[PDB]
Order: sequence, then C-alpha cells, then structure tokens
Amino acid sequence: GNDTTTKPDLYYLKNSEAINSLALLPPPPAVGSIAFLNDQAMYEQGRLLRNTERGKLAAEDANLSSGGVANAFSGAFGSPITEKDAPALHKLLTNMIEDAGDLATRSAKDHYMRIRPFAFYGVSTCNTTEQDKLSKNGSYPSGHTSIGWATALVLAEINPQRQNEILKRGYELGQSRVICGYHWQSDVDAARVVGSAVVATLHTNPAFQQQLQKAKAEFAQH
Amino acid sequence: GNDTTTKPDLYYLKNSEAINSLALLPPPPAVGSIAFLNDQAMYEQGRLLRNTERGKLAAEDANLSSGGVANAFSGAFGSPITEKDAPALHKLLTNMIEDAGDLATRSAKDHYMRIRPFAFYGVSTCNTTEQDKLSKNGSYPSGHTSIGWATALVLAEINPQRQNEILKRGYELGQSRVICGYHWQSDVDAARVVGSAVVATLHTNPAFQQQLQKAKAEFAQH
Amino acid sequence: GNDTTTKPDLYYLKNSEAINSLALLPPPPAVGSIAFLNDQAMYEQGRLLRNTERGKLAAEDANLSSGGVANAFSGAFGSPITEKDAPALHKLLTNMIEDAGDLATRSAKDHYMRIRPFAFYGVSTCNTTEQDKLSKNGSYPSGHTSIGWATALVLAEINPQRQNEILKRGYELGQSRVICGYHWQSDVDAARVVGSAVVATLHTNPAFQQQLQKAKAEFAQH
Amino acid sequence: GNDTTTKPDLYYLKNSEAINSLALLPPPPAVGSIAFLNDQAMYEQGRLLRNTERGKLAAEDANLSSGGVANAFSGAFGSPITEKDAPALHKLLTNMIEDAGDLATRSAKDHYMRIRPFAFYGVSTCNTTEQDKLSKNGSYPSGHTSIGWATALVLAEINPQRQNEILKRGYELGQSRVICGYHWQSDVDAARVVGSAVVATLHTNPAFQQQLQKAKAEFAQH
Amino acid sequence: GNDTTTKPDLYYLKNSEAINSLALLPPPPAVGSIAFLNDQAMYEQGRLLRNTERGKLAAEDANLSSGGVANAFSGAFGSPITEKDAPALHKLLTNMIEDAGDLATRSAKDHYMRIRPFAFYGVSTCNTTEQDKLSKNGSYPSGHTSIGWATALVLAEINPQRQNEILKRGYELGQSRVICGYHWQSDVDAARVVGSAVVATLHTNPAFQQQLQKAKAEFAQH
Amino acid sequence: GNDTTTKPDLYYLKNSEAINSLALLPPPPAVGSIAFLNDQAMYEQGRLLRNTERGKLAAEDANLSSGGVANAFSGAFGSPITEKDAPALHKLLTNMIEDAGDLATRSAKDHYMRIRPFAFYGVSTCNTTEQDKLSKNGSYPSGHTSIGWATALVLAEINPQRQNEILKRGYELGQSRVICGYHWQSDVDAARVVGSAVVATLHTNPAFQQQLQKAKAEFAQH
Ligand code: MOO
Ligand code: MOO
Ligand code: MOO
Ligand code: MOO
Ligand code: MOO
Ligand code: MOO
Repeated sequence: GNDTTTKPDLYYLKNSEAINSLALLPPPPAVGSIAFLNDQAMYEQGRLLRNTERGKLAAEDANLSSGGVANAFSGAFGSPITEKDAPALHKLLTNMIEDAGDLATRSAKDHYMRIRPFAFYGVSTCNTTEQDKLSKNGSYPSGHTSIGWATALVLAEINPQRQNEILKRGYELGQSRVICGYHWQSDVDAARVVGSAVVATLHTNPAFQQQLQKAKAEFAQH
Repeated sequence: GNDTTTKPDLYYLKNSEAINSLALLPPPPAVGSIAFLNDQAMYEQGRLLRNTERGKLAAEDANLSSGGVANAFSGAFGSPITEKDAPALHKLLTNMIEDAGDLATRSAKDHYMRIRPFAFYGVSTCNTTEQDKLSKNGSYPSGHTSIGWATALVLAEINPQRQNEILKRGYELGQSRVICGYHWQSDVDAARVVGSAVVATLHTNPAFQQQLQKAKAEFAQH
Repeated sequence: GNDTTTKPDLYYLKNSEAINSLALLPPPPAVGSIAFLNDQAMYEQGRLLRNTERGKLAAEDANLSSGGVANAFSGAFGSPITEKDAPALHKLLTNMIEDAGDLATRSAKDHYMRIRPFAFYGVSTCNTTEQDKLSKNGSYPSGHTSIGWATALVLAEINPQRQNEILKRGYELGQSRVICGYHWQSDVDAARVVGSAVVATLHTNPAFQQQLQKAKAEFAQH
Repeated sequence: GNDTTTKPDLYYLKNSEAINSLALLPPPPAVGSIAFLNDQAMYEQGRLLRNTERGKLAAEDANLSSGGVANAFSGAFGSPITEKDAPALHKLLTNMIEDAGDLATRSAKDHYMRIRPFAFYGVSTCNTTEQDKLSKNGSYPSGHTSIGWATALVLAEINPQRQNEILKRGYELGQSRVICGYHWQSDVDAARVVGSAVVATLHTNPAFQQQLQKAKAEFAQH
Repeated sequence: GNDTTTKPDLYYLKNSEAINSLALLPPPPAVGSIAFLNDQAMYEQGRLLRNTERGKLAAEDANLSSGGVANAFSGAFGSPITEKDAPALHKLLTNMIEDAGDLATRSAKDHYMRIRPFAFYGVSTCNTTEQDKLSKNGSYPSGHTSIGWATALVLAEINPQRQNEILKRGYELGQSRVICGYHWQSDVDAARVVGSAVVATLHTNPAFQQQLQKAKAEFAQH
Repeated sequence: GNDTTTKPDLYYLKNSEAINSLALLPPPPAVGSIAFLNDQAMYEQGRLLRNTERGKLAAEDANLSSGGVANAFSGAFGSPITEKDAPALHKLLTNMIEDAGDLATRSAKDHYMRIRPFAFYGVSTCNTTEQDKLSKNGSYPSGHTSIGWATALVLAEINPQRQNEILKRGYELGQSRVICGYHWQSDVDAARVVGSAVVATLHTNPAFQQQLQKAKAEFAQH
C-alpha cells in the first residue's frame, strides 16, 4: 500500500516504519462471543442516537479525508486550524493522516476483514459518502478512530493547556463511528491502541519532528 | 495527592498538568450490562491461565514501582535498561512512573472506586503482595496498565527498530493485571487511553524533554 | 396535560393528586444491559405469538379508550359491563381510564420517552390503529397496562368471588401490548406498579367513592 | 395454612378468600434463561450494596414480622405508627400482614419452591434472623415485598398527601430483599402484583373496612 | 404417517418401528434462553459464510432428496456412488433416506413445530428449492442432518479406511443446514442423536441387512 | 495409547482403528462465548438436582467402569444383564467400554485438555470416586456419555421392542455427568457423536460381530 514514498503529503512514514497492528492487536470479537453481543448492543444504542445532535455531529464526523480532520478539531483546539489561519499546524495534521488511518491499521484490517454493522445488518451508515468505498474495507481496527486519537494526541502537545478538550474530541471522534454505523465498538477501541503507537514512530521521524517544531512555534505567536 | 512538587523523583507533571481521566473516559461497565458479563468471562479466562507460563509472567508483571517497569522492558528493548547500563534511560523511565500511574488515573479511580475482581470474588490475586495496598484503590482504570503503555510509547520512540516488541510487552504488562485477578478487562483497556494521553503531556515537559534527549544520546551507546 | 379539571369524564384526580411515576419507578432497562436483552427475546416471543389465538386476543386488547376496557372484562366479570346493563359499573370504569392511563404514567413516560419496539425494529404492531398516535409517546411505562390492572383491582373488590379471573384478564390486557409489539416487557411490568398505586389514590376520591358505591349497590342486581 | 380463623390477629381473610398466585403469576425465570442471568446480575449488584447505608437499611428491613412493618413505614408516613401513638392504624397494619405475606403468596411459593440466592450461592443473607426458617420457603414470590407493597398501598389511602414517599418505602422495602440475599429480583417483582391484589380483597372484607375506617379517622385528628 | 408400506423405495422401517424422537429428545431451546441466543449467533455466523466456498457447498448440500445424498458422499467415500458404479451402495443410501429423515424426526418435529430461522428472520434460505415445502415443517430436529449422520455411519461401516472422512462429511452435511438457514444449530445437534439411533433400528431390518451386505461386497471389486 | 493389543477385555478396536475425535469434532466452547455461558447455566441446573431422585441416579451412573454399564442398562433393557443371566450380552458390553470411552475421545480430549466443571468451580463432584483420576483428564468430550450412547445403540440393535427405553437411558446416562459435575453440557453433546461413530467401526470388527450375534441369540431364550 501507499506510504510516504508515494503520497508524501498524506504520510511521513514508509511501510517499513509501520506498526504491525496484526501482531499487536488481539483478534476481534467473534460471532457467538459475549463481546460481539456487546458490539451489537453498542450499535443499536448508537443507531438510536443518530437522530440526535450527537448524531448529526457523527455524520459530519465521517469527513476527515482531507483537511477535514483539522476541521473536526477546530473548536476543541481553541484557535481555528485552517490552511489560511494556521497552515504549519494544518499541514502537520494533513500530512500525518494516512500514517494514522492506513499504516497503523493495515495489517489487522486486511488480515481479519471483519465485516461492518451497516453491512452486517444491511442498513446504511449515517453518512454514506465513503460507505461503498469502505464497504470493502476491513472493519477492524477503525481508521478514523486511529486518526482522531493520533491527531488529538498530537494536538495535545501543541496546546497542552487545552488537552482535555482536545483529547475528548479525539475520543469523541472515534465514537461517532459507532453512532454512524461504520464500525463496531471493538473497532473503535482497538484503533486507539494503534493510533497512539504511530504518534510514537512519528516522534522519531525527522520530517515530523520539524513540522511539529514549525507548528509549535507558529502557534506560539498566534 | 502527590505530584512532581512533593515527590519529583516519580513525577514530572504537577496535579495541574494532569489529564482529566474522569472526564475523558467513559463510565466503567455496570453490574447487569453485557459489558460486565464480558469482564467476568475474561476474569475466568485469566484465572485458568494463572498456572501457565503466561500466569508465570503475569505473576512478575506486578512489581514495578521500584522501577521494575524498566526491567520489565529490558528484554524487549534488546538492551538492558538498568541504573548501571542505561543511566539516562533508567532515570527517565522512573521519574515518570507516577505521571502515568497516578495522575493519569487518579481522577476517575477515586470517582468510581470500582471494585477489583479479587475482591468482587473473594479469591485472592496471582500476586498477593500489593493486593492489600490496592484493595482500597479504585480498579478503573488500571495504573500498572497505564504505565506499561506509557513507558512503551516512550521506549518505542527511543528504539523504533524494536517498537513492535516494546509496544507488545507494554500491552502485555497490562493484560497480566487481568490474568492476576487485579483488574477487570475494562480497566486495562480504558487504561491505555490515559496511558497514551499522558505521554502527550510529558513531551511538553522540559524535565521530560531533557532526559528523553539524554536517553536518546546515551542510547546510541549501550 | 389534562386531568379531572379539563376532562372530568375520564379523570377523577387532578394533576395535583397524581403519582410520581418518574420518582417511584426505577429507570427502564438500558440498551446494553442483560435486562434489555430480555426485553428483546420477549418481543421475539410475543411476535411469533401474534398469529395465534393469543395474538388474536392481543389484537383486540388494544382498543380501550372508548371504554373498551369495560368490555374487555365483561367476559371475566361473569356479567356484562355495559352502558345499558351496568350503568353505575360502566361509568365508574370509564371516568378513571385516564387517572390510571395518563396521570399514573405521564411523569416517567415523558421523562424517558423510551422507544417502543415497533419503532425500535421498524416492524409495525399487531394493531396499527393507535400505532401512530403512540409512536410519539414514551413506551415506559405502559398505559393500557396500567389500566388493565387498575380496572381489575376495582372490579375484583366489586366482584371478589371472581377476582382471580378479573385479575388474570387485567394481567393479560397488559401482556397483549407485549405481544402486539406495542410495549417492551419491562414497560408492562413497571406499569402494574403505578397501575396499583393509582387505585389507592382513587379510593381517597369522593367522586370515585360515590360511583364505586353505586357500582356495588347496582351490582347486587345484574 | 393459617388464616383469619386461626390467627385472626395476623389475617383478615380466610384461605378461601385468598388470591391464587399460582394461577395469576407467570412461572419464575428458569436457570438457563436470560431473565435468571439478570436475577444473578441483580444479586451481585445487591450484594455489593450491602456494606453501604442502603445496605444497613436493607438488613434492618428484613424485620416486619410483628409491628416492625409499621416501624419501617414510620418516616415515610410522617407521623409515627406505634401501638401507643396510633394503635388503630398500628392494628390495621399488624392484622393485614399475613394476608399479604402468606395468603397472597402461598400457591406459587409452594408450587415452585424456587431456591434462594443465599442458598444458591451458599453465602449468608445480610440479616440471618429468619434465614434458616425461610431457607425452606419457596423463594417466589416474596412475602416482605407483598407486605411492603400492600401496606404502602394501604397507607397511601390514609395519608394520600404523602403517598409518593409512602409508596417509595413500600417499593424500597421489596428491594431491600434483593440487596440482602433472600430473594432474586424476579421474586420481588412478582410479589407486587399479588400484594396489590390482596389490598383489593381486603377492601371487601368488613373487618378491614372497619379498621380502615378507625385508622382513617384516628389519624384525621392526629 | 408415511413409510415402507406406502413408499418402500425410501423407507426400510415401518412407522411401528419409527423411533420416538419426541421422547428421546429434549425440547428445543426457547426464545428467552441463553442457548437460543447462541442459536441466533450461529445463524448470523452461518449467514456470513453463505457466499464462500462453504456456502456453495451448503447450498448444494440442500439437495439430498434423490441421490443427492449419494452424490454428497462420493468425494468422501473415496469412489463414486452412482446407480451405475456403486449400484448396491447407491441403492441402500437411496431407500433409507426417509427412515433417517422422516421416521426419525416426525414426533419431535410435529409436536414442537419449531420456527425455522429463515421464517424467523424473514430471510430467504441459501437454496430456496425446498424453502416453501419446509416453511411449515417443524424445525426441531433437522431431517437433513439426520440423513447426513445416519448415512455417514452406515458408509463408515462399509469403507472403514476413511471413516474420519466419510464421517466428517456427514457431520458437515448437517452444518450446511445452519449456514443455509433452514435449521438452528440446535436442531442440527439434536438431529444427530435420532440420526445415529435409526442406524440401530436399521441393523435390525433384514432388508437393510441384505442390501448393506451386498453394498459391502460390491465395495470389494470397485 | 491403550487398546486391545494391551487390554483386550475392554477393547475390540486397536488404536490404528480409533476414530479421530479431534478432527471430526468442533472445539469446545470457550470462556467468552455465549455457549459456555449456557454450559455454566446447565452446570448450575445440574447442581440443583444433585439431591433428588435424579441426582442419586446420576451419582450411580458415575459407575460404569466395570459392569456398572451393564447394570446401568438392565432396567431399560427389560431383563437383567449379568455375567450369569445375559452372559453373552454382559460380555459384549464389557469389552467395548474402552473403545467408546477411551479410543473414541482420546484425540479431542488430549489435545484440548478442557477444564472440568468441578475443577473449574472448585466444588467436589457428586460421586468423588473418580474425581481425582479424572481431575486431570481432558473434559471435552465425555467418555462416560460415549459409552452410554455407544452401548445404548448396540443394545437397541438387540432388543428393539424397547429401543426408546434402552435409548432414553443411554441418553440420560450421559446427562448424569452434567448433574454430577464431571463434564459440561457441551462435552456431553459432543461425546454422543464420537459415541455413535464407534458403533460403526465396531460393526466392522469380526469379534464384535461374533459376540453381538451371540448376545442377540441368547436374547432369544432369556
Ligand atoms: O475509516 Mo473507518 O476504518 O471506516 O474509521
Ligand atoms: O496498579 Mo493497578 O491500578 O493494580 O494496575
Ligand atoms: O398505551 Mo401503551 O402506553 O401503548 O399501553
Ligand atoms: O419473606 Mo420473603 O418471602 O423472605 O420476603
Ligand atoms: O430437512 Mo430439514 O428438516 O430442512 O434438514
Ligand atoms: O469419563 Mo468422563 O470423561 O468423566 O465421562
């Protein structure tokens, strides 16, 4: 799959620096397990939440694909994160996205091919934009959750004084996937183990440690 | 409670610079939910494991406070983290035991004072040593857990070529609690969240920065 | 809402003299608890029953408002409660439909606005007639239920030699909701509590006293 | 079993006026049913509550056997209910006790012989006074719950202006049995159907309708 | 009932020699039990495999009716069972089918009249050929699983060089009904008991005796 | 392994002809599944009957080892199976025991090495005679249930006037292990598959052939 060598504006890492989720993450809950039963319970809870504000916020949370992530984190961060208002931070996030959404979650996703609620129950997610595209994507672990958690983790280092609010968005971001219908609760949960793992590799990657430096200081006068 | 102001040999952060564990994390599984039911079967599973190698390891992953966490990883770091071999590493790892163990959890540990399983069942742990001091300590979320992960995201940014073994052991240091009857599965899972959120905060700390730096320089050596 | 002041043809009590359904009753089973899981298997069970005699009866136990509750019992009262045969009985039974149906439940119905099952599942009821008017009405606790029981404790103190049949039918008038997909088992159970608590209050009401008296005198007749 | 003809100071009814619980109540949850699983869940929840105030109040709630019931309801009722302060009410309650605790619950109790938690798990209730005596008593339905509910129902007619507080004690009384270890939650729940049923028969029994009259007026000047 | 006195080419035993499945077998799980909760989970896991190599096999396994059974064992038997290759054989398998499928399931089936998963969920089976005919034929126990097992045991007593094989197929041959959705895992497990039982009553019939020998013989030079 | 080449009076088949249970059988439920949750519920229901007519029978059923099996079928067979009444018979039953009990369970057993309920809960069985010996003998599948079934099928092919009977006993003969607490319901259900399978491999052995005839013969005048 891609990596920095082919999509250097969505990754800071090579497939070789990737975290092996397959080896690090426990198998997903099986069907006929009590844990799955809870996944199913979490979906229904989630699904009934959909026609609530938390629901609307869940649909408009499936969108992070491009710059959207820095959009989802605007309020929590405090200052707005736009290409125009904070492009150093805005690039930092935009660049690390697929490292979080694809590298960190690839081995397991692909190895297990867990199915997805919407496909399991045969009912549409709350935001069908990427549905048909993800419909063939391993459900476990979740990409957005990994992204949400890693970004938030990264943002918490820039604006520590606002980490609780940030971190919560990060977390809340993963949960929106449960409400929406794209991931079972276990997908969302495992995603955070991996998503915290990449932010570690990223702290060793020079390209990241420099954009982080530019994002830090760029906000430190803004 | 304490922090870097009262015992700066185990904290970097101040009660002020800590994560709102209670605000970030969801509430533990309640008795009577499919969730707890799973926590239970988990405990059973861990129990039957106690008398096998894993149980053996589970036995040992209980001692850390002294900086045994450092020695828990020495094996998967490919180099031994000790006070005589990796002074900068070893110190770094110990000055933050409590930033990750107490500050990262304390807020929600106290607010839920959830029942540990050795106490919920009467049966004792796989390691009774701290069983006492802990019986009157909230179960949610796990502190050993949030220290195995925290101390892993840090040893993995210091030794990326071996991040998968590091990260795995840190994940395992947390499973042990579950096999030792010390924590419910849910306490361990929820602990990796705060565990990962503290490192973000740590990276914003001069004292941690410094030593993390020295740790890296010195690493080129041992 | 209404009461004996706005529509005294269906109430005896005033919003003031009503039970705190919301304060007396525990919270409904939440999605994700073994409790709801049972509510579910119950619904399934009721569903498969719909196409049998019980289902047949379940079908009919849905119409009451007009005073069909009176006619629901006529069979188990051994005498027919009608407007032409037991005027005092029939009136008594109807002037309190709403003391038991609305006032007895309203408080917690609104506060939980719990999801009925035809709506939780998409599938429609065994009797679609009131399915509309009710879809936007809290499910917890059941009002038909709290009227089948209330109207039974009253017909059983009026005809004690037949109290077991009376009480059984009133219990059945409530099970029907469960078989009709109108209410969850838990809505029905919790409804017998408020259903029974209203009669206590009714016995303290002059208007109810009077008619209850006339009902008894007249009973010696038909 | 006894009745008014042999224990006229604990019953107002004859075995012939008794409500047939066996016929009116649904079978109790079986072992291997989801409902039982919830009973078990409710016990553990209950048991962990025992070393709480609600717990202490649960132990000192197992005592209603003689005049105790009117004691349990003192606060909720407002005025004290003692042989010396309100002996007309105090007799009314003392006399109707076994009608509620034994008649209403006899056919089912004896027919099913459901076992009890304390005996099921082999651990002692919170108040072992009647343990060995009840240890051989059908667990389903519960006597105290029937008593608690019926008294409270009856008390609510004397002091309507305080029914919510009364009724709650009534309800809370049944629940204390779950916390204590004598009854499964299903026992406590079914008990209230029957307990509301007897208060109906009692409203047809002359001896009751006169003591009620004396209790009403005796409080209506007190 | 039907049998050899009315359909001698699919039957060997008469009704007088049918085995009482109703009696020898426990009742099927019930909506409400924990085992029906697992009947459902296995229905779900079955669904997920309908479109895989296994689901195709399942679909084909739905066809035993006429020689389908022989042709379902050929791969496992080691050679081909055809009316013109293993004639003696093919003949045997052909006339016992109904013994194992009808006779050895009628009582349980007819009495219980259990809902099939497909009718339960309202979801076409995986090989609708029979779905209608069987849509109103009791689910508990599975007649296809019986044949599968019955015949697998008789063939094992013929070609013992590969019993593991001939047996493993017979086993799976019943599982297919769970994947196809015609039966619940429980009707399948049950079906094997009556399935093995009839092979006993069959060793009791002279005709079966005759044939089977013949078949065993022919296996010599073949 | 042991067999007829080392213990010819309890064996008929050699190891080379043992049936592969490991292979022909699904794995035993696992702590975490819904079916092990039901394995437990059946363990609990088993316990409750230990002190009843059935529990005594269960206790006695734990003794087949030597002629216990013959003496466990005598009531159902219709006559007495004694070394001096139904000698030919008694002999057969006596030397197949190990085929059905050891040979037809070794692989599954040895491989899986499943925890017995008694060891699981730490609660003496209902007939501790064997408990020690078996305390470290894999639980999945049940060897006593195999014998029970195996032998019940061979006897049915002898005294077909009462197969329902001879069979119902064999069935129960395996259930006893669940009430006694030596096996989980699941090891019992599994055990019957390998139990019926061996009776096939047995009809393949000339010796079994010889004996069984003899036994069938003797049943003529007896
Ligand atoms: O992208 Mo997920 O893997 O649908 O969050
Ligand atoms: O220290 Mo825990 O909180 O026993 O892992
Ligand atoms: O009226 Mo309900 O509240 O549909 O029984
Ligand atoms: O008296 Mo119960 O039947 O222990 O409440
Ligand atoms: O024939 Mo079944 O009864 O659909 O296996
Ligand atoms: O012999 Mo078992 O393996 O205890 O039935």
